[PDB]
Amino acid sequence: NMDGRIVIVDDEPITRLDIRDIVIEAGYEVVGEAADGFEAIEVCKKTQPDLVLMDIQMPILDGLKAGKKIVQDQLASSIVFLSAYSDVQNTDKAKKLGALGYLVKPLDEKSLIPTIEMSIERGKQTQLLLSQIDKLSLKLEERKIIEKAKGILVKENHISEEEAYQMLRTLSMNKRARMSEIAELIVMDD
Amino acid sequence: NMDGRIVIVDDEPITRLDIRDIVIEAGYEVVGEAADGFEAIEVCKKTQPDLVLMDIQMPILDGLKAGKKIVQDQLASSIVFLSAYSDVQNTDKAKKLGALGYLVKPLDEKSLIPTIEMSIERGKQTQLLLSQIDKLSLKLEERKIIEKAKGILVKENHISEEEAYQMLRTLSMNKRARMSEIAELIVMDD
Ligand SMILES: [Mg+2]
Ligand SMILES: [Mg+2]
Ligand code: NA
Ligand code: NA
Ligand code: NA
Ligand code: NA
Ligand code: NA
Ligand code: NA
Ligand code: NA
Ligand code: NA
Ligand code: NA
Ligand code: NA
Ligand code: NA
Repeated sequence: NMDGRIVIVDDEPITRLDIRDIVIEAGYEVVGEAADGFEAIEVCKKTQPDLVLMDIQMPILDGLKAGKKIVQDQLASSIVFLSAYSDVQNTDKAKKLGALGYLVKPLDEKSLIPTIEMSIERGKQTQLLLSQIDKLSLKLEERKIIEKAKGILVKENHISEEEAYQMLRTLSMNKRARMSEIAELIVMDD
Repeated sequence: NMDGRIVIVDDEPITRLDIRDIVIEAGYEVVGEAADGFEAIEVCKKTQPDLVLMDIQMPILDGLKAGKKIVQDQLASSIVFLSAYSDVQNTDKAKKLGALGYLVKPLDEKSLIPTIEMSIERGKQTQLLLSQIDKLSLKLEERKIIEKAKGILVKENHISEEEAYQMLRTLSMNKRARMSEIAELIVMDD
Protein backbone atom coordinates (compact mmCIF):
# COMPACT_ATOMS: atom_id res chain seq x y z
CA ASN A 1 0.00 0.00 0.00
CA MET A 2 1.54 3.38 0.93
CA ASP A 3 5.34 3.27 0.83
CA GLY A 4 7.67 5.07 3.25
CA ARG A 5 9.90 4.80 6.35
CA ILE A 6 8.49 6.90 9.23
CA VAL A 7 9.77 7.99 12.66
CA ILE A 8 7.13 9.08 15.22
CA VAL A 9 8.15 11.69 17.84
CA ASP A 10 5.70 12.65 20.62
CA ASP A 11 6.00 12.75 24.43
CA GLU A 12 2.47 11.39 25.01
CA PRO A 13 2.69 7.58 24.46
CA ILE A 14 -0.96 7.04 23.51
CA THR A 15 -0.67 9.71 20.83
CA ARG A 16 2.31 7.88 19.37
CA LEU A 17 0.36 4.61 19.38
CA ASP A 18 -2.66 6.25 17.69
CA ILE A 19 -0.43 7.74 14.98
CA ARG A 20 1.38 4.40 14.65
CA ASP A 21 -1.89 2.58 14.04
CA ILE A 22 -2.94 5.12 11.42
CA VAL A 23 0.28 4.98 9.41
CA ILE A 24 0.64 1.18 9.68
CA GLU A 25 -2.93 0.70 8.43
CA ALA A 26 -1.88 2.88 5.48
CA GLY A 27 1.05 0.47 5.04
CA TYR A 28 3.98 2.73 5.99
CA GLU A 29 6.88 1.21 7.93
CA VAL A 30 7.43 2.82 11.34
CA VAL A 31 11.20 2.38 11.65
CA GLY A 32 11.46 4.10 15.05
CA GLU A 33 9.86 6.13 17.84
CA ALA A 34 10.96 8.86 20.27
CA ALA A 35 9.70 10.82 23.29
CA ASP A 36 12.12 13.81 23.33
CA GLY A 37 14.44 15.62 20.95
CA PHE A 38 17.57 13.72 21.98
CA GLU A 39 15.88 10.40 21.22
CA ALA A 40 14.54 11.88 17.97
CA ILE A 41 17.99 12.84 16.73
CA GLU A 42 19.41 9.45 17.80
CA VAL A 43 16.69 7.40 16.13
CA CYS A 44 16.77 9.40 12.91
CA LYS A 45 20.56 9.13 12.69
CA LYS A 46 20.31 5.36 12.99
CA THR A 47 17.21 4.72 10.80
CA GLN A 48 17.62 7.50 8.17
CA PRO A 49 13.85 7.89 7.58
CA ASP A 50 11.91 9.37 4.73
CA LEU A 51 9.81 11.36 7.25
CA VAL A 52 9.69 12.49 10.90
CA LEU A 53 6.31 13.19 12.56
CA MET A 54 7.15 15.54 15.48
CA ASP A 55 5.48 17.73 18.12
CA ILE A 56 7.26 21.08 18.47
CA GLN A 57 6.86 20.87 22.28
CA MET A 58 8.53 18.08 24.26
CA PRO A 59 10.46 17.71 27.53
CA ILE A 60 14.24 18.03 27.76
CA LEU A 61 14.76 19.08 24.13
CA ASP A 62 11.98 20.60 22.01
CA GLY A 63 10.99 19.54 18.51
CA LEU A 64 12.15 22.68 16.74
CA LYS A 65 15.73 22.33 17.99
CA ALA A 66 15.69 18.61 17.19
CA GLY A 67 14.30 19.37 13.74
CA LYS A 68 16.97 21.98 13.09
CA LYS A 69 19.60 19.35 13.82
CA ILE A 70 17.84 16.67 11.75
CA VAL A 71 17.64 18.87 8.66
CA GLN A 72 21.13 20.27 9.18
CA ASP A 73 22.73 16.80 9.19
CA GLN A 74 20.09 15.39 6.74
CA LEU A 75 19.09 12.61 9.11
CA ALA A 76 15.60 12.44 7.51
CA SER A 77 14.31 13.45 4.11
CA SER A 78 11.34 15.40 5.53
CA ILE A 79 9.84 16.71 8.79
CA VAL A 80 6.12 17.27 9.47
CA PHE A 81 5.13 18.97 12.76
CA LEU A 82 2.01 17.90 14.71
CA SER A 83 1.25 20.24 17.61
CA ALA A 84 -1.43 21.91 19.67
CA TYR A 85 0.58 25.11 19.20
CA SER A 86 0.08 27.10 15.99
CA ASP A 87 1.15 30.72 16.74
CA VAL A 88 3.17 32.66 14.15
CA GLN A 89 6.39 32.54 16.17
CA ASN A 90 6.41 28.72 16.29
CA THR A 91 5.36 28.38 12.65
CA ASP A 92 8.07 30.84 11.58
CA LYS A 93 10.65 28.70 13.36
CA ALA A 94 9.26 25.50 11.84
CA LYS A 95 9.25 26.83 8.28
CA LYS A 96 12.68 28.43 8.49
CA LEU A 97 14.36 25.24 9.75
CA GLY A 98 12.90 23.36 6.78
CA ALA A 99 9.72 21.48 7.65
CA LEU A 100 7.42 20.44 4.81
CA GLY A 101 4.17 20.29 6.81
CA TYR A 102 2.54 21.43 10.07
CA LEU A 103 -0.83 20.06 11.20
CA VAL A 104 -2.46 21.25 14.45
CA LYS A 105 -3.69 18.87 17.17
CA PRO A 106 -6.21 17.37 17.66
CA LEU A 107 -5.28 15.63 14.42
CA ASP A 108 -7.42 15.65 11.28
CA GLU A 109 -6.51 12.06 10.46
CA LYS A 110 -7.80 12.20 6.88
CA SER A 111 -5.30 14.95 6.09
CA LEU A 112 -2.36 13.09 7.68
CA ILE A 113 -1.84 10.46 4.97
CA PRO A 114 -1.93 12.93 2.04
CA THR A 115 0.40 15.28 3.93
CA ILE A 116 2.85 12.44 4.49
CA GLU A 117 2.83 11.56 0.78
CA MET A 118 3.46 15.14 -0.30
CA SER A 119 6.22 15.69 2.27
CA ILE A 120 8.10 12.48 1.46
CA GLU A 121 8.12 13.26 -2.27
CA ARG A 122 9.09 16.92 -1.80
CA GLY A 123 11.84 16.05 0.69
CA LYS A 124 13.48 13.58 -1.66
CA GLN A 125 13.18 16.09 -4.52
CA THR A 126 14.93 18.67 -2.35
CA GLN A 127 17.72 16.26 -1.44
CA LEU A 128 18.30 15.58 -5.13
CA LEU A 129 18.46 19.30 -5.94
CA LEU A 130 20.98 19.95 -3.14
CA SER A 131 23.13 17.11 -4.44
CA GLN A 132 23.03 18.63 -7.93
CA ILE A 133 24.06 21.99 -6.53
CA ASP A 134 26.99 20.42 -4.67
CA LYS A 135 28.27 18.60 -7.76
CA LEU A 136 27.92 21.60 -10.08
CA SER A 137 29.54 23.97 -7.58
CA LEU A 138 32.47 21.60 -7.14
CA LYS A 139 33.06 21.17 -10.87
CA LEU A 140 32.90 24.93 -11.46
CA GLU A 141 35.22 25.85 -8.59
CA GLU A 142 37.68 23.15 -9.69
CA ARG A 143 37.71 24.64 -13.20
CA LYS A 144 38.26 28.13 -11.75
CA ILE A 145 41.14 27.16 -9.48
CA ILE A 146 42.81 25.11 -12.21
CA GLU A 147 42.54 28.09 -14.59
CA LYS A 148 44.10 30.42 -12.01
CA ALA A 149 46.89 27.95 -11.26
CA LYS A 150 47.56 27.58 -14.98
CA GLY A 151 47.98 31.34 -15.28
CA ILE A 152 50.35 31.42 -12.32
CA LEU A 153 52.43 28.52 -13.64
CA VAL A 154 52.70 30.13 -17.06
CA LYS A 155 53.84 33.42 -15.57
CA GLU A 156 56.35 31.83 -13.17
CA ASN A 157 57.86 29.12 -15.49
CA HIS A 158 57.37 30.79 -18.94
CA ILE A 159 55.68 27.63 -20.24
CA SER A 160 52.53 27.28 -22.34
CA GLU A 161 49.06 26.80 -20.87
CA GLU A 162 49.17 23.21 -22.21
CA GLU A 163 52.45 22.58 -20.40
CA ALA A 164 51.02 24.12 -17.22
CA TYR A 165 48.02 21.79 -17.36
CA GLN A 166 50.31 18.82 -17.90
CA MET A 167 52.32 19.94 -14.84
CA LEU A 168 49.16 20.02 -12.73
CA ARG A 169 48.11 16.61 -14.09
CA THR A 170 51.48 14.92 -13.55
CA LEU A 171 51.75 16.29 -10.03
CA SER A 172 48.21 15.05 -9.33
CA MET A 173 48.98 11.60 -10.73
CA ASN A 174 52.30 11.12 -8.95
CA LYS A 175 51.14 12.52 -5.57
CA ARG A 176 47.61 11.01 -5.80
CA ALA A 177 45.99 14.34 -4.89
CA ARG A 178 43.30 16.06 -6.94
CA MET A 179 44.36 18.73 -9.40
CA SER A 180 42.24 21.22 -7.45
CA GLU A 181 44.35 20.60 -4.33
CA ILE A 182 47.54 21.00 -6.37
CA ALA A 183 46.10 24.20 -7.82
CA GLU A 184 45.16 25.50 -4.38
CA LEU A 185 48.78 25.03 -3.31
CA ILE A 186 49.98 26.95 -6.38
CA VAL A 187 47.45 29.78 -5.87
CA MET A 188 47.75 30.32 -2.08
CA ASP A 189 48.18 34.00 -0.96
CA ASP A 190 48.01 35.27 -4.62
CA ASN B 1 -0.97 39.13 10.34
CA MET B 2 0.57 36.92 7.61
CA ASP B 3 2.15 37.83 4.28
CA GLY B 4 1.60 36.25 0.86
CA ARG B 5 -0.22 36.42 -2.50
CA ILE B 6 -2.80 33.63 -2.98
CA VAL B 7 -5.05 32.39 -5.80
CA ILE B 8 -8.12 30.39 -4.71
CA VAL B 9 -9.35 27.76 -7.19
CA ASP B 10 -12.63 25.91 -6.46
CA ASP B 11 -15.80 25.42 -8.52
CA GLU B 12 -18.00 26.09 -5.45
CA PRO B 13 -18.56 29.83 -4.78
CA ILE B 14 -19.32 29.23 -1.11
CA THR B 15 -16.13 27.26 -0.55
CA ARG B 16 -14.11 29.92 -2.37
CA LEU B 17 -15.71 32.55 -0.14
CA ASP B 18 -15.10 30.60 3.08
CA ILE B 19 -11.42 30.16 2.23
CA ARG B 20 -11.16 33.78 1.08
CA ASP B 21 -12.54 35.02 4.40
CA ILE B 22 -10.10 32.87 6.35
CA VAL B 23 -6.99 33.90 4.43
CA ILE B 24 -7.97 37.59 4.33
CA GLU B 25 -8.59 37.62 8.08
CA ALA B 26 -5.11 36.08 8.47
CA GLY B 27 -3.69 38.94 6.36
CA TYR B 28 -2.88 37.31 3.02
CA GLU B 29 -3.66 39.02 -0.30
CA VAL B 30 -6.05 37.08 -2.52
CA VAL B 31 -4.84 38.12 -5.98
CA GLY B 32 -7.30 36.04 -8.02
CA GLU B 33 -9.89 33.26 -8.10
CA ALA B 34 -11.02 30.56 -10.53
CA ALA B 35 -13.72 27.92 -10.97
CA ASP B 36 -11.99 25.59 -13.47
CA GLY B 37 -8.48 24.64 -14.52
CA PHE B 38 -8.28 26.91 -17.57
CA GLU B 39 -9.24 29.92 -15.47
CA ALA B 40 -6.69 28.85 -12.85
CA ILE B 41 -3.87 28.66 -15.39
CA GLU B 42 -4.77 32.07 -16.83
CA VAL B 43 -5.10 33.74 -13.43
CA CYS B 44 -1.74 32.40 -12.31
CA LYS B 45 -0.10 33.59 -15.52
CA LYS B 46 -1.36 37.11 -14.88
CA THR B 47 -0.89 37.23 -11.04
CA GLN B 48 2.18 34.98 -10.47
CA PRO B 49 1.12 34.14 -6.89
CA ASP B 50 3.13 32.69 -4.05
CA LEU B 51 0.51 29.94 -3.53
CA VAL B 52 -2.47 28.48 -5.40
CA LEU B 53 -5.11 26.66 -3.30
CA MET B 54 -6.74 24.22 -5.74
CA ASP B 55 -9.60 21.74 -5.66
CA ILE B 56 -8.90 18.62 -7.72
CA GLN B 57 -12.53 17.94 -8.68
CA MET B 58 -13.55 20.64 -11.18
CA PRO B 59 -15.42 20.72 -14.50
CA ILE B 60 -13.94 21.52 -17.90
CA LEU B 61 -10.39 20.99 -16.61
CA ASP B 62 -9.42 19.38 -13.29
CA GLY B 63 -6.93 20.59 -10.71
CA LEU B 64 -4.22 18.03 -11.34
CA LYS B 65 -3.86 18.87 -15.04
CA ALA B 66 -3.97 22.60 -14.30
CA GLY B 67 -1.44 22.14 -11.52
CA LYS B 68 0.91 20.13 -13.75
CA LYS B 69 0.73 23.13 -16.21
CA ILE B 70 1.30 25.66 -13.39
CA VAL B 71 4.39 23.86 -12.11
CA GLN B 72 5.80 23.19 -15.58
CA ASP B 73 5.68 26.85 -16.69
CA GLN B 74 6.37 28.20 -13.13
CA LEU B 75 3.10 30.14 -12.96
CA ALA B 76 3.03 29.90 -9.12
CA SER B 77 5.63 29.30 -6.44
CA SER B 78 3.61 26.57 -4.66
CA ILE B 79 0.46 24.43 -4.98
CA VAL B 80 -1.72 23.02 -2.18
CA PHE B 81 -4.63 20.68 -3.11
CA LEU B 82 -8.03 20.74 -1.35
CA SER B 83 -10.14 17.68 -2.27
CA ALA B 84 -12.88 15.53 -0.80
CA TYR B 85 -10.81 12.66 -2.26
CA SER B 86 -7.65 11.31 -0.67
CA ASP B 87 -7.08 8.05 -2.60
CA VAL B 88 -3.67 6.85 -3.78
CA GLN B 89 -4.20 7.68 -7.45
CA ASN B 90 -5.02 11.35 -6.80
CA THR B 91 -2.26 11.68 -4.19
CA ASP B 92 0.30 9.98 -6.44
CA LYS B 93 -0.54 12.42 -9.23
CA ALA B 94 -0.45 15.42 -6.89
CA LYS B 95 2.93 14.51 -5.43
CA LYS B 96 4.54 13.65 -8.76
CA LEU B 97 3.41 16.89 -10.44
CA GLY B 98 5.02 18.71 -7.52
CA ALA B 99 2.51 19.85 -4.93
CA LEU B 100 3.73 20.95 -1.51
CA GLY B 101 0.46 20.32 0.38
CA TYR B 102 -2.66 18.16 0.18
CA LEU B 103 -5.56 18.68 2.61
CA VAL B 104 -8.88 16.85 2.61
CA LYS B 105 -12.40 18.32 2.70
CA PRO B 106 -14.25 19.32 4.79
CA LEU B 107 -11.25 21.47 5.67
CA ASP B 108 -9.60 21.35 9.09
CA GLU B 109 -9.31 25.14 9.20
CA LYS B 110 -6.74 25.28 12.02
CA SER B 111 -4.25 23.37 9.87
CA LEU B 112 -4.84 25.64 6.85
CA ILE B 113 -2.85 28.70 7.97
CA PRO B 114 0.19 26.65 9.06
CA THR B 115 0.11 24.65 5.83
CA ILE B 116 0.06 27.86 3.80
CA GLU B 117 3.07 29.22 5.66
CA MET B 118 5.07 26.04 5.15
CA SER B 119 4.15 25.70 1.48
CA ILE B 120 5.02 29.30 0.59
CA GLU B 121 8.38 29.02 2.34
CA ARG B 122 9.22 25.67 0.70
CA GLY B 123 8.15 26.93 -2.74
CA LYS B 124 10.35 30.01 -2.58
CA GLN B 125 13.26 27.87 -1.35
CA THR B 126 12.79 25.39 -4.20
CA GLN B 127 12.71 28.18 -6.78
CA LEU B 128 16.03 29.41 -5.37
CA LEU B 129 17.56 25.93 -5.69
CA LEU B 130 16.36 25.56 -9.28
CA SER B 131 17.75 29.01 -10.12
CA GLN B 132 21.13 28.10 -8.64
CA ILE B 133 21.20 24.87 -10.65
CA ASP B 134 20.42 26.73 -13.88
CA LYS B 135 23.05 29.42 -13.22
CA LEU B 136 25.75 26.87 -12.42
CA SER B 137 24.84 24.71 -15.41
CA LEU B 138 24.94 27.65 -17.84
CA LYS B 139 28.34 28.78 -16.54
CA LEU B 140 29.71 25.23 -16.74
CA GLU B 141 28.39 24.64 -20.26
CA GLU B 142 29.91 27.95 -21.43
CA ARG B 143 33.28 26.88 -20.04
CA LYS B 144 32.93 23.43 -21.66
CA ILE B 145 31.95 24.65 -25.12
CA ILE B 146 34.75 27.23 -25.09
CA GLU B 147 37.24 24.49 -24.08
CA LYS B 148 35.98 22.28 -26.91
CA ALA B 149 36.18 25.09 -29.47
CA LYS B 150 39.70 25.97 -28.36
CA GLY B 151 40.82 22.38 -28.88
CA ILE B 152 39.21 22.26 -32.31
CA LEU B 153 40.97 25.44 -33.41
CA VAL B 154 44.28 24.14 -32.05
CA LYS B 155 43.98 20.87 -33.96
CA GLU B 156 42.83 22.43 -37.25
CA ASN B 157 45.09 25.55 -37.32
CA HIS B 158 48.09 24.11 -35.40
CA ILE B 159 48.06 27.21 -33.13
CA SER B 160 48.54 27.29 -29.34
CA GLU B 161 45.65 27.19 -26.88
CA GLU B 162 46.39 30.82 -25.98
CA GLU B 163 46.07 31.92 -29.63
CA ALA B 164 42.89 29.87 -30.04
CA TYR B 165 41.33 31.69 -27.10
CA GLN B 166 42.32 35.05 -28.54
CA MET B 167 40.68 34.00 -31.83
CA LEU B 168 37.45 33.28 -29.99
CA ARG B 169 37.75 36.61 -28.14
CA THR B 170 38.39 38.61 -31.31
CA LEU B 171 35.48 36.93 -33.07
CA SER B 172 33.17 37.51 -30.10
CA MET B 173 33.99 41.21 -29.81
CA ASN B 174 33.97 41.93 -33.55
CA LYS B 175 30.70 40.04 -34.14
CA ARG B 176 29.21 41.48 -30.89
CA ALA B 177 28.31 37.88 -29.97
CA ARG B 178 28.64 35.79 -26.84
CA MET B 179 31.81 33.73 -26.87
CA SER B 180 29.64 30.65 -26.28
CA GLU B 181 27.67 31.48 -29.45
CA ILE B 182 30.90 31.67 -31.46
CA ALA B 183 32.12 28.45 -29.84
CA GLU B 184 28.86 26.69 -30.69
CA LEU B 185 29.47 27.65 -34.32
CA ILE B 186 33.07 26.43 -34.20
CA VAL B 187 32.00 23.06 -32.76
CA MET B 188 28.96 22.38 -35.03
CA ASP B 189 28.68 18.67 -33.93
CA ASP B 190 32.40 18.02 -34.36
MG1 LIG C 1 3.96 17.53 23.65
MG1 LIG D 1 -14.80 20.85 -6.77
NA1 NA E 1 6.30 -1.50 11.82
NA1 NA F 1 17.56 11.84 5.24
NA1 NA G 1 14.26 31.00 13.17
NA1 NA H 1 10.57 19.91 -3.27
NA1 NA I 1 21.25 18.06 1.20
NA1 NA J 1 44.48 30.73 -17.54
NA1 NA K 1 -13.78 22.54 2.84
NA1 NA L 1 14.35 29.84 1.56
NA1 NA M 1 20.59 24.93 -17.96
NA1 NA N 1 43.19 30.16 -21.36
NA1 NA O 1 24.06 35.65 -20.79
